[PDB]
Amino acid sequence: MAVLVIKLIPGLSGDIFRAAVELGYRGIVIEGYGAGGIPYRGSDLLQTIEELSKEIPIVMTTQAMYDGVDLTRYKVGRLALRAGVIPAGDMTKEATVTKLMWILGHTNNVEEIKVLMRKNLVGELRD
Amino acid sequence: MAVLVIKLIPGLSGDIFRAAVELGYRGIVIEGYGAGGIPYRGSDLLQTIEELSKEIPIVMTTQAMYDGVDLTRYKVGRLALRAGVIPAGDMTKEATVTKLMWILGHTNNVEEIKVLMRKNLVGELRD
Amino acid sequence: MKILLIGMGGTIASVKGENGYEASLSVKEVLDIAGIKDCEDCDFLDLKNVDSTLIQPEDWVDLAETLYKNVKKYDGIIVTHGTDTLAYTSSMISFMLRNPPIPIVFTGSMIPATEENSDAPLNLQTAIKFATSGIRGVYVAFNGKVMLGVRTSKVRTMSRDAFESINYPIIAELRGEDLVVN
Amino acid sequence: MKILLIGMGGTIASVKGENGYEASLSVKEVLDIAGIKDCEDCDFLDLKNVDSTLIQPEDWVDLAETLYKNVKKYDGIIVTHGTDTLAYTSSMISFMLRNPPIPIVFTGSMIPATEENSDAPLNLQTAIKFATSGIRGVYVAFNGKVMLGVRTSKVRTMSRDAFESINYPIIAELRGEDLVVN
Repeated sequence: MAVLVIKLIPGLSGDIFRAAVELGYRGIVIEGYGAGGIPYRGSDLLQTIEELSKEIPIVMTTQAMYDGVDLTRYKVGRLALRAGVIPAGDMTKEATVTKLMWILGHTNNVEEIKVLMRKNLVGELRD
Repeated sequence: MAVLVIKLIPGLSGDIFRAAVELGYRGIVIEGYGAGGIPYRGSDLLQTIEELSKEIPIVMTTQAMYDGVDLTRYKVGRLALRAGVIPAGDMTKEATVTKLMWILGHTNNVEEIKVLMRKNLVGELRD
Repeated sequence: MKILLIGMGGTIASVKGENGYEASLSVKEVLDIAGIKDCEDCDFLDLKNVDSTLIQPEDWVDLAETLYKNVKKYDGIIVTHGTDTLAYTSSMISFMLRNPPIPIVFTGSMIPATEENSDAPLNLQTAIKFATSGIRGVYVAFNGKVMLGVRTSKVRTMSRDAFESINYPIIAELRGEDLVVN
Repeated sequence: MKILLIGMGGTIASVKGENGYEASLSVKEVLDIAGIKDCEDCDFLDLKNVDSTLIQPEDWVDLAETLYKNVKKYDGIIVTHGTDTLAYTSSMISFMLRNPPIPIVFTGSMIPATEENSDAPLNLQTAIKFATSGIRGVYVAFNGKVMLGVRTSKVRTMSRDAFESINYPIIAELRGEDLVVN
């Protein structure tokens, strides 16, 4: 179904994520900075994600080209995980988007989607 | 003011761009494919842009890391231009986002913004 | 030795006129104009003739169905495609066709097959050599390299070296008439 | 020979405890723990001590004001910063401070200055050598390279070679004790 991919930039707020969910998007990918994470002060973005991540999968990849994400590496990462963000590991952005799309094609159970996204299906991911 | 950065993916619709404008975003960056452009068939994305690009600047950069955009190179590019899309040339994504933000800080005239975005201000762009 | 070539369009098949029209070659026309005469037993199928920027998810369904009904009938399949969304298609097809019995190779070119300096011949020869390997799966051939299709990204917008394998070794690399895998 | 160092935080200044607390060194503490003793006339200013992921546009205003009131008083300025949004900051400051009279060099490290194998010493020495050049403008030093700040991107998330100059030549590159510009 419908997926939205948003780049994380300084001061990005949660309101567009709410709009996306309201519009009927079934999944959202966030391209974060570095090894990934969400700012915990300075915006309502993290609070918004805590809420939305139980309704649709919120996936985190990186804006950088190489090495992918590791949400255990930093506090901004560990809080993103606490907030229900699904990490994209070392997947390409094309694999991340298409894999989410493919999964959404036959389940909308967020916790089910979570497991699938983290499982190496066809060689796209190191799990 | 508030800028939104959205990655172009297959089948992306215009509805989230409308929502962004309605939410009060003053600028939008689209990361397109290759040398840049908007699909002219298969979605309402192009029609939506024709409308919105006169209200806020719509900037097009690329999802690729190197070589930047050239909207004159292909039909999808030339129609994006016809639709009022502002090209980001060979700027980095960081320069593109921040430059737009900086400009928006002292004008909201779309045609004025258009000129500024296309002018090499400080070495970020080949104009 | 039996290969199917499937056309989706792209720059590789592009033909421009002075009238301002834009036309497209079929897959067979692409191979012939690219000058590949060594393609012994090759069939051709034209699925689309579009700029890849136009690709939507419904096209992946069509392509996967088409692939599914041919994987048993051929030793290898090559799909020619525009570079813009090539890595998207190769990624989605990888999830859709889990474990193909044969190599399925996506390729294209930055310069139309009709131009004298085209990268089309190199890309097609590379894809053909790899479709004859025994190595099953979904792959992308470009600029003399074969990359796992679900680990490929477009990285450059104005270069022959347009694609890379991201966080994963390149599967094979051309050196003469030889694909080397280390 | 007169240099100002401004701290914003980041991994370079990071200090972790077993209690689970995360603390931060001031700029002077960073230089000292990195072992730079050759910094003759250097002042220090701690503007922030944050993970750069937290950076918001209001921080750029603060930093620019701070820079504006120091550009005349120093021959060079170095800003230490987390790698996550380093290229954002260096880009925005480039638009905010059009034509600085001096070099303004952003840097940081992937490994905290407190670790034995840190990239902090190399990055700081590189930034210092360049802040002593006569070359005015906003730049990023990382992994022995100096790059135009408004042409820099983070490209790798788990490597010392984290940044590149995009579509633009690298300004200078370290070779021994020498910055080479060609």
